[PDB]
Amino acid sequence: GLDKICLGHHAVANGTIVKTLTNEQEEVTNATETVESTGINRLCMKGRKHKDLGNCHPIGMLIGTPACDLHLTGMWDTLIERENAIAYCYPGATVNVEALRQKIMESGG
Amino acid sequence: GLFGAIAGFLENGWEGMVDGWYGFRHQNAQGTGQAADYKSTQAAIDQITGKLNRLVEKTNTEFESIESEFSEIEHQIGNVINWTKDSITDIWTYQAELLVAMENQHTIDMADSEMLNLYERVRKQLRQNAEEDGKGCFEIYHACDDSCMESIRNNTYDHSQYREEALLNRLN
Amino acid sequence: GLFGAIAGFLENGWEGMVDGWYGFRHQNAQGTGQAADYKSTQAAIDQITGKLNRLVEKTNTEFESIESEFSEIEHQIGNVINWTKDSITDIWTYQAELLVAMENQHTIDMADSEMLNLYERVRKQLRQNAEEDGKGCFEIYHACDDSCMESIRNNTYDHSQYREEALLNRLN
Amino acid sequence: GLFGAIAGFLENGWEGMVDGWYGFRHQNAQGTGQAADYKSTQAAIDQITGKLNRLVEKTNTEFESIESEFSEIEHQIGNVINWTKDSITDIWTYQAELLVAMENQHTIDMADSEMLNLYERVRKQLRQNAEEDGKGCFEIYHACDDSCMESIRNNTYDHSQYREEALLNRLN
Amino acid sequence: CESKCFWRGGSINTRLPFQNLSPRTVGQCPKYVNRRSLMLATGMRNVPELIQGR
Amino acid sequence: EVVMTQSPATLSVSPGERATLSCRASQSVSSKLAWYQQTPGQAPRLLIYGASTRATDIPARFSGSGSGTEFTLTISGLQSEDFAVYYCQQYNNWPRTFGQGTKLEIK
Amino acid sequence: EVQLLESGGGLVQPGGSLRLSCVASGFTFSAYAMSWVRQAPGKGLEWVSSVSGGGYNTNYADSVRGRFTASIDNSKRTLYLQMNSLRAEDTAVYYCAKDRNWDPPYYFDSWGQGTLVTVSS
Amino acid sequence: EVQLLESGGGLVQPGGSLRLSCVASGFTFSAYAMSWVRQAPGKGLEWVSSVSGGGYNTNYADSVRGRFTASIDNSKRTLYLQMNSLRAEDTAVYYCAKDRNWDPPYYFDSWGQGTLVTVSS
Ligand SMILES: *[C@@H]1O[C@H](CO)[C@@H](O[C@@H]2O[C@H](CO)[C@@H](O[C@@H]3O[C@H](CO)[C@@H](O)[C@H](O)[C@@H]3O)[C@H](O)[C@H]2NC(C)=O)[C@H](O)[C@H]1NC(C)=O
Ligand SMILES: *[C@@H]1O[C@H](CO)[C@@H](O[C@@H]2O[C@H](CO)[C@@H](O[C@@H]3O[C@H](CO)[C@@H](O)[C@H](O)[C@@H]3O)[C@H](O)[C@H]2NC(C)=O)[C@H](O)[C@H]1NC(C)=O
Ligand SMILES: *[C@@H]1O[C@H](CO)[C@@H](O[C@@H]2O[C@H](CO)[C@@H](O[C@@H]3O[C@H](CO)[C@@H](O)[C@H](O)[C@@H]3O)[C@H](O)[C@H]2NC(C)=O)[C@H](O)[C@H]1NC(C)=O
Ligand SMILES: *[C@@H]1O[C@H](CO)[C@@H](O)[C@H](O)[C@H]1NC(C)=O
Ligand SMILES: *[C@@H]1O[C@H](CO)[C@@H](O)[C@H](O)[C@H]1NC(C)=O
Ligand SMILES: *[C@@H]1O[C@H](CO)[C@@H](O)[C@H](O)[C@H]1NC(C)=O
Ligand SMILES: *[C@@H]1O[C@H](CO)[C@@H](O)[C@H](O)[C@H]1NC(C)=O
Ligand SMILES: *[C@@H]1O[C@H](CO)[C@@H](O)[C@H](O)[C@H]1NC(C)=O
Ligand SMILES: *[C@@H]1O[C@H](CO)[C@@H](O)[C@H](O)[C@H]1NC(C)=O
Repeated sequence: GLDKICLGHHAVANGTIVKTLTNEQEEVTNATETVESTGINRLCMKGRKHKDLGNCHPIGMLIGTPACDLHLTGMWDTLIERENAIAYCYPGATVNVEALRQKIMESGG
Repeated sequence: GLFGAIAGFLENGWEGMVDGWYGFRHQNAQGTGQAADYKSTQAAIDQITGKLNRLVEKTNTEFESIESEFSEIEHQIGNVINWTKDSITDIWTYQAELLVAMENQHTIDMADSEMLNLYERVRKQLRQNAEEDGKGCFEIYHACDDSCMESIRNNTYDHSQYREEALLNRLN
Repeated sequence: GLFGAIAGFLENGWEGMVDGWYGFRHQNAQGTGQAADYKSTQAAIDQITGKLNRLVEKTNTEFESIESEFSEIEHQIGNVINWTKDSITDIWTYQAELLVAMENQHTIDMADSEMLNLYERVRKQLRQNAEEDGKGCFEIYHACDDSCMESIRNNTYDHSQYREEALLNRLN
Repeated sequence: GLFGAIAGFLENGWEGMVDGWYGFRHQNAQGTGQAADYKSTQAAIDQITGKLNRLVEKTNTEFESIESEFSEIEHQIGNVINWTKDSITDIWTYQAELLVAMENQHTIDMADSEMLNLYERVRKQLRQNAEEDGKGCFEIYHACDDSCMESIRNNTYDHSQYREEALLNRLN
Repeated sequence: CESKCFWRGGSINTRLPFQNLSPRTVGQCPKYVNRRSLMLATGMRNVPELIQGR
Repeated sequence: EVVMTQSPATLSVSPGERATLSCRASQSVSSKLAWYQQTPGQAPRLLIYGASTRATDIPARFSGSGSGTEFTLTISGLQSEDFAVYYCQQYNNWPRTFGQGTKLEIK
Repeated sequence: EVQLLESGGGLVQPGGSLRLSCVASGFTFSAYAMSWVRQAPGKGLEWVSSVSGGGYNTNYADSVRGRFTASIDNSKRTLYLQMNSLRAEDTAVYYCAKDRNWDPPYYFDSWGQGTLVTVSS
Repeated sequence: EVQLLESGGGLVQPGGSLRLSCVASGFTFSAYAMSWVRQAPGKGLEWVSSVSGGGYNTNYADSVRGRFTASIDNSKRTLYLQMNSLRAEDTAVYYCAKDRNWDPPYYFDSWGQGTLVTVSS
């Protein structure tokens, strides 16, 4: 047979489906998903001088409720608050608390 | 048909190749072979593979909480905050979906163009010693076996040494 | 000039045609005619016409009112909702206008490319039996009238039958 | 060697030229020269330069202040307003970059295509009187010197007057 | 362990542009996109072969 | 012509413990090596190609590394049916010689 | 999904030879190479032959060069091996396998069930 | 950075000749044209010669047509001027300059340090 030479690109037996402007489903050699959908079930806390309040409500650290007795003063760059923290041993509430609460959770010590 | 086909693109893509994206294969009395083009493949892989990083631009704006998870909020300001979050979330979802679908169009279009340019560069080299075969394939009208074949892949193909022979058979 | 012209694209588009976008026009002693390439037309119409639906993405969200049309409110919070609404409205207006503007660019650019690919295929089919005419047409150097004409449009054109005749007249 | 070079694109761009973007230069026994294709240059410069204005769309909106610079603001609503401003700012910053990056790709790709179309035109004009040179240049096979050279740039090149001469030397 | 953005159920330490874990985050978390998955191509169009026996 | 040795010719490990194997080459192969698994009275099975890449349907407890002339393959946790004969093969030069082979048994 | 099947084992004596056959389906038969492999009783594996580039190229191990001839028929998707001049040293199980490359075989990927070949006085 | 450095100044009697030279660096030598310019003591500048199109074209002023001859050598990035039949009027400073265009020189863009030429009895 007469000599021959020519060209082409690679192909694979089973491809993946991707979107595009001109077609809802298109066949390509391979692709990668851009959306992360799994995460560590831990609070990854190396380097930071983290403080964990445990049962202490952040509002209670300015007034000294018994659950917060062990740490009033301190310095940090990350403050952790937990579920159903006990704020008031004596029942009560504060006016415009949502403003004060955010201020504490933004201050560095 | 007893043996397998040899045709290239415009008909279908190569199935059994793992070395590199763009390549070509020959055929003659001595046998058959395959080979990949590295300078073109390296240029293509470098420009396409890095697209993932360019999407995540390091505008290092830092956000802070505005919604209390252990919430005791009002009902008006809560609704105002709720409305904007969904609107921006829809903007991001609509913006992101079109951006990715829009960029996929360029990758498919761009890669198809680089393939054609390589095909163009070979026709110029063969000049008048080869006739197009209409299946993304070329018909060489002079006898190369192994090393004259290697030259075409290597840009050292001096057509002037074979023109007197190749042109005597295209038109008898 | 006594009769009308017969030139194709690269000069102007066909004025009289209603069947399909990409067509044909032959000419010889027997007469003149017209035709449409259905397989290519259907591929083009399907990819372009469905674009309208792809813009209205059904990421449904149940938006609810945040302003009373029989109105009251305040002057601070009222001015906060107003600011964001215009900003998002300008974002959508700016985003919408540019999105349609640049999608139109692809449609025009893509269609012009599909037309050229069809033009490339024919000159591959004719191999050495036709010269380019510089006005989007081809000059055929061997005698077809009606069925040899129909074959070129149907991919069943085996050029090997006519090569020995057409070549003898290109170069005398 | 002794003198410079004459090669065109596919190798490198012209280093010395101030008249126009797209042009060509010739060579023959008489001397050497330069020129510029004004009709194509004006089309290219007009379509590319005006892109700057098209970004600043006059969908005018009379925005007004919502933050007091001599501030005594509350703390809750202050955080609410702060959050949205950054989110929209990142949207605009993220949107602005990708828009400019996307448009730069079209300009580079579009301009490269316009150059090739002009290159395609000349090959059709020369028909069978010229052979490609693989470096973006053509080899003329007939003694066509100074007004000839002007005609090729002028679309008045009637190849039929030179076919009998050029064809006798391509294949001896 | 090190991280730079957190949410209710843990951490989203990753190096991808978009995330679909929660719409509420603090720190430098990625943008939230309301879709299950969004594939990004890193190849070219596929055209498998056909069998010829005629 | 490459000739390879697998050391030890035989090994024994208790269930649930880590297992490690190695295969040596006479001249450089540069990642052009593969591994196989096969039980008696059956047909083989391909495990690793590229010296670092798992083939289709290869659980996560299989891994290895190696370059130049020496390679390592550790089975992180030997289950009740991981015991079988293993082989190392090179596809760098003709002939693509197999070698001594190796049998893994319960200790 | 992927399936390879073989047949042709049987007894033989010096001078005579078998003609093994192995059938393929589920994949494009013209887009991959094919190879034979054997295993002596309780001993190590050995390469015997392979086919490349659709059937225009072949190679053999140095132990059976000239004796064994391979071929391919891509219309029926069948693999052949015409043995000759047996010496009873080759008594072993045979396999047909599919690799993942076109011109060089590279590494074999999938295998079938095989068949038994034996010689006796 | 761009540097043009000349040499070759001297003294000559009628009928003699010098061969001035000018060396270029920092730019592609074939990308631009070159020109000679002279200035007589305390008088106006005068155009002398220029080379265009990589060396295939040349031009001269009417005051020296047929006497002087320019050239170029791309293998050394050197500019030449083979003068002949000098007279007292030639006494002046000389320069080599780089312009911005290829076929016609348009306007010069950079200059060197120059050199002195003189005539005597
Ligand atoms: C299939 O598409 C994916 C996505 O591009 C490719 O997989 C990627 O392959 C690279 C190289 O082996 C893996 O390592 C890292 O990749 C990038 C390359 O820019 C770079 O960060 C590092 O230098 C490193 O090499 C990468 O993790 C891997 N990604 C995934 C999601 O598997 C793959 O190569 C594509 N297939 C082909 C045949 O191109
Ligand atoms: C100019 O554009 C209009 C509007 O698209 C064309 O009318 C529309 O034509 C389409 C097909 O061309 C009709 O069917 C629809 O097409 C697409 C195919 O992807 C799809 O959305 C639907 O399944 C449907 O079949 C459509 O009904 C028709 N009219 C409309 C939308 O009101 C018109 O034909 C175009 N004119 C020319 C000369 O092309
Ligand atoms: C490099 O880019 C600059 C900036 O665009 C060019 O200068 C600009 O040149 C344009 C014409 O080319 C001047 O007029 C403008 O042109 C377009 C026509 O469509 C349009 O935007 C305006 O109506 C206007 O007439 C423009 O004033 C001028 N701007 C500046 C700041 O100089 C420059 O010529 C370019 N140089 C190159 C390509 O060498
Ligand atoms: C706002 O959205 C949150 C989260 O989905 C929901 O719990 C709440 O009922 C919505 N309406 C408010 C807070 O007024
Ligand atoms: C390819 O061309 C280059 C040109 O420098 C030459 O050195 C080389 O030997 C040629 N052959 C191969 C196989 O690269
Ligand atoms: C908000 O804008 C509306 C019109 O969009 C206007 O009627 C209303 O008075 C504005 N609210 C203010 C200025 O507080
Ligand atoms: C066009 O080609 C097909 C090929 O299957 C053939 O069946 C058909 O008859 C042809 N049509 C004409 C009009 O020749
Ligand atoms: C809002 O941000 C500004 C700076 O952009 C800051 O001065 C101000 O205190 C912030 N308001 C808050 C945190 O309530
Ligand atoms: C170029 O073509 C035009 C067409 O009108 C003609 O008038 C002109 O003489 C031609 N040549 C030049 C140098 O203008």
